Amino acid sequence: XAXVXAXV
Amino acid sequence: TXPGVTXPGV
DNA sequence: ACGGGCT
DNA sequence: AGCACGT
Ligand SMILES: *C(=O)c1cnc2ccccc2n1
Ligand SMILES: *C(=O)c1cnc2ccccc2n1
Ligand SMILES: [Co+2]
Ligand SMILES: [Co+2]
Ligand SMILES: [Co+2]
Repeated sequence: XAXVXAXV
Repeated sequence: TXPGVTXPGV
């Protein structure tokens, strides 16, 4: 849910 | 980080 | 369920 | 070389 590197 | 030492993130 | 981004 | 995240 987070997008810190993927943002799923 | 930073840059340097993106972000995090981006 | 998913890996990004320059000094 | 340097960084952990949640819908
Ligand atoms: C987003 O909130 C979130 C939480 N857990 C995960 C586990 C694995 C892949 C993606 C995820 N995204
Ligand atoms: C983004 O590519 C990425 C990779 N690993 C992580 C670990 C913990 C929090 C966030 C992250 N983001
Ligand atoms: Co991973
Ligand atoms: Co990466
Ligand atoms: Co989690």
